[PDB]
Amino acid sequence: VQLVESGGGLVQPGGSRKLSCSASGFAFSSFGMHWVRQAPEKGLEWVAYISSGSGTIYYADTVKGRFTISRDDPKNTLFLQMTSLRSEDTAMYYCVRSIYYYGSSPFDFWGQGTTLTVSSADIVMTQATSSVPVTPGESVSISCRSSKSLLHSNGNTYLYWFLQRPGQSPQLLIYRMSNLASGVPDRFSGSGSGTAFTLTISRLEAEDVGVYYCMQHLEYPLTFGAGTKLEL
Amino acid sequence: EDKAAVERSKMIEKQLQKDKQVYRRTLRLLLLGADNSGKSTIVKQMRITSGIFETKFQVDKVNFHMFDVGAQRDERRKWIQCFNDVTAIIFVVDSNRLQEALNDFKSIWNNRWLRTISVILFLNKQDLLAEKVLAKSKIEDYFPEFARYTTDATPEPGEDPRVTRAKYFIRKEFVDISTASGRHICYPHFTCAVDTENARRIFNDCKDIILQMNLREYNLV
Amino acid sequence: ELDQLRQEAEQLKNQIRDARKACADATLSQITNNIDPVGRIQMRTRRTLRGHLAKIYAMHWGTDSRLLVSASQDGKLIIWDSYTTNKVHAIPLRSSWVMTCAYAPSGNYVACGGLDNICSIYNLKTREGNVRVSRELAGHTGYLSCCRFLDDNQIVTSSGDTTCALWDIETGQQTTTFTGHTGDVMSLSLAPDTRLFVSGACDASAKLWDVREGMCRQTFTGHESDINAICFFPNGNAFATGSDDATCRLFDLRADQELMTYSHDNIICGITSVSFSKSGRLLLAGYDDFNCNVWDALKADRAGVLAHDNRVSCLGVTDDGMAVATGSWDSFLKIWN
Amino acid sequence: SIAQARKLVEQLKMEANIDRIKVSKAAADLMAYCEAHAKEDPLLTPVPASENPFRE
Amino acid sequence: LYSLMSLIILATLVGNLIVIISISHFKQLHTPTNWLLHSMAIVDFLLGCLIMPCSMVRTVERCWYFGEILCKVHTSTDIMLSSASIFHLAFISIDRYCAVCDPLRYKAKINISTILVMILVSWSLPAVYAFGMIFLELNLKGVEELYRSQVSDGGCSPFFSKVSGVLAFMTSFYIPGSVMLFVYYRIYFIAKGQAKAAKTLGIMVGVFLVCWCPFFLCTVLDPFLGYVIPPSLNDALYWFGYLNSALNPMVYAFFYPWFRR
Ligand SMILES: NCCc1ccc(Br)cc1
Repeated sequence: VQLVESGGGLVQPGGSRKLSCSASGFAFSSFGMHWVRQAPEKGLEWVAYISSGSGTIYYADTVKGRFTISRDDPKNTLFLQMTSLRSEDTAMYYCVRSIYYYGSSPFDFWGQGTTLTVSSADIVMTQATSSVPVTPGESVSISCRSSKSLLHSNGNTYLYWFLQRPGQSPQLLIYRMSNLASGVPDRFSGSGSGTAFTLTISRLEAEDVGVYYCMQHLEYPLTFGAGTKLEL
Repeated sequence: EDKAAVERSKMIEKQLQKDKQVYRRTLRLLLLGADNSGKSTIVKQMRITSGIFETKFQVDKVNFHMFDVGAQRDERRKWIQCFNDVTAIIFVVDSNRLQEALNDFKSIWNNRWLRTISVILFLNKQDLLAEKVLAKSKIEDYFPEFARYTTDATPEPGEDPRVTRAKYFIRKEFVDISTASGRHICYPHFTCAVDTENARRIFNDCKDIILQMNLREYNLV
Repeated sequence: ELDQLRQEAEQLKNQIRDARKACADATLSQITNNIDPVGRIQMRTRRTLRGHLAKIYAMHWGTDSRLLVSASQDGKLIIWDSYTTNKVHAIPLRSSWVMTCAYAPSGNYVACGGLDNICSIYNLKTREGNVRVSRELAGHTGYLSCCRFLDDNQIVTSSGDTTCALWDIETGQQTTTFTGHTGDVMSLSLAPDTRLFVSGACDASAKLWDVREGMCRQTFTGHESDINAICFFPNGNAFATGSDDATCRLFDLRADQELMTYSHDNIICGITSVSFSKSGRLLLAGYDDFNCNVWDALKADRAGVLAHDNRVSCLGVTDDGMAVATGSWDSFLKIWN
Repeated sequence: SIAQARKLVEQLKMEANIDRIKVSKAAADLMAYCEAHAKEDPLLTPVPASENPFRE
Repeated sequence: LYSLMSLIILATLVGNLIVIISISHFKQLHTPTNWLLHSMAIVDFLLGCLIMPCSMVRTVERCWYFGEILCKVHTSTDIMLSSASIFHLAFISIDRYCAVCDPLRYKAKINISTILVMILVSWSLPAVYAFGMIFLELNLKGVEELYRSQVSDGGCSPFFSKVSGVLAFMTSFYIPGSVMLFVYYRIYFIAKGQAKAAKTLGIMVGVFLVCWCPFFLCTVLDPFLGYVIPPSLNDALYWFGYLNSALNPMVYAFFYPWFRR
């Protein structure tokens, strides 16, 4: 399981570029795929989406007529084509895996990223703070606030935590506000009530430093949080 | 958003449709040779502790499917239920290693799960009988009514009446068992280990079987 | 000299039967006279699971109480979602004549074995997006007739060569072999404490085995024809069978006798599957005349009928007692509630 | 066959010595378990159509 | 008197309803040929429920007091549904020939894809042919004077010229009849050779020929004869043609075991 992205560079405004994420090591024909953007000094932001059978495509409201997404199953390659580059499309781009069936864990594996430089009714997610000083060996807590009830009629509560380590790609820690990922150490937990959410870490080591993100998945516009860095 | 789950289900169903088409266009066959009956020769059909030995062969753009049977001990009472839907049964017998063959034939006839399945019976190694007659075949010893037996028919030229008498004696010994029952019919053939027309015989027999089935369907008979 | 030994053996068999018979103070039926009957039970079909090309042979609920798996003559394993009718997985097999399936207690594996003498293990949760076979257990001679999971490691198999077995998946090697049956063994069931398991064979007898010591413990007889299905009481002290002679019986475990029989004079066809309710109050059996009947486990009264276009081949009751699933030879699964 | 017979006779002896109880007591714990868990049986007593996930 | 015909109308309504739902909802009968039977039943049901009451009011008292606007619509719909019925009969015959004559490749050559194509073609082409033949007045072009006198004399009937009538007759009776008659001959010979065949085939052929020859024969002959025949025989032949819709579910879906079911 590994995804390697190609493309990027410095582009004058008004041009067009074609980014690629090459998949090798799993079944590329059974996974949905996204693209997620990261401004250099800001949190993440959603870009696009294309499902397994190429039957459903969504776009972020920011750019809808300028970007297009497509996939090529036989060669295991994912494409993004963009046109009329403004000064805002100057950020990092990540290709993210996702598989949807009862009991699965979406957004589990993230790519490595590529760099690029250019010379309303959606749910608002906010985090209480942006930093916190602590000491190794004791518990910490991080709070997330929502502008609408994320709890659905079926009973699920769609909330995710990612915890991007300082220097590499983001990971997955908790999906749907209570459930734990596969390879994460068993000292993370999550709880919530419907509008307010908290993340607790029991112990603390040298690997826990980084920035924690708060994502929602109730409706297509995906609003990411701001991030609370842990400084040691 | 369970819409992605619904999309996954729909793609699975789309593949199942293609599988159904391929399944519906094919024909299955069961082989029930005896112990010493040389079905190993009749399965030489490449020129067109395991169990089921699946093979495939096609003639004139029609796909067949022959299932041999492996190490399933000795009793066939329970695993014969799975073959309630095949197109035909293909015996192989050797021409006293005949009485047990007759008993096995009549046991496989008049079952409760093989009531509507026709039998394509094969007579393998038709040189043993000829050599025994020419030289050792004391049929009257264990078949007393051989002496008081005779045919009109359409024999094959270049043979004495004795060999033909023996051949249709055995053939009648099978046909009477078949007729002592009309939902299905037996198809006796005299063949040899190294032959050429075996696939052709199976083709014509299956064609006749399903033709009778279709005529029954629209009450043309 | 063989007769000498034979005589002594029959001598023992004489002592066992008389000692067992000189224990019945009163029947199971008499002891339940006081109680009010369940009455009439009406069950309405809620879902209808479609997609199988051909006739269905087995199914097994998951511990999650929501998922189930089923197998068919096509050579397909499909995992359903009983709430929203979706399909989660569709697994194609190497051999098309499959008779069994089981769903792991933790929800990680599914296994199936058929008429080709091999039990296969599939890994559902993997770093890829596909289901792969991880072990192929070989060593039986006849066809496999049942299989049940103990852990993510230990499995129990029943075959058509009159033997049961206990395996070790990572090594792939047979650990214990249970011998003693005369005819080919048709089904087995486990126990709540996972220390004992029962088995029923075509020699018209059922035996109770111990997993650790690998030896037989008891033997129950009374059935005229072969045994098709066996199930275990929730308490752990009883079990019920279903045979080809249109009879279902109930046997005590530590009393070593035969309790009430469940039969009627309007049925001539045999039984294919039996299963219990959560409280043990109802015994429901799948029949051969296209119908499934539900019985009162304590007084033998027909109370309800679950009316399929062909023979019913499998049953199941969820761990927490929501619903009942049935399969048949015309290829549709129905969930009754 | 004597070797086979020896195994067979050995079995019967082992199965002969098993402790047994009265049928009346063995037929009472069944009813006790039926009664002490009759309330937890959604299949016996139908559950109101609000916590039934198989509605419609 | 007038009431005797009603029974027909009930028949066209009952016969079709029972086929429609005996196959509408049954998981055992979703076979590809049963869809052709289903479509035929729908066509006959629509023909009955719509056309017959207007024929009632027209033939009881010999006038059409519903306006010149709806006359064209009614005739167009009638041609639609009659042509659809005959086309479905021809397609059922082709399907039955594909079964018996070559049995090994039956299920390959007749699947759920081709039958949908035949259903859509047999529904569509009569629609285009009908109105395209009515609203644009190609049927009576050049002879409009005669229909003016006849309507002034108010009945609404399909008026055909010398070429219009022949085209309707050869683009509707003859091609379907030709493909039905050729195919229930070879089947009879093959059944007789390889195995009652006549007692089942002759019935179908005779019912279809009795129902549909007189009407189309008189229709094609009338322009040559000079429009001399009285409208009473025309109405009798309309009733004879309507009888075919009632008789269809009997011959194709009730002489069989599934017909017992
Ligand atoms: N009731 C049938 C009336 C009719 C007349 C002409 C054509 Br061409 C077809 C149908």
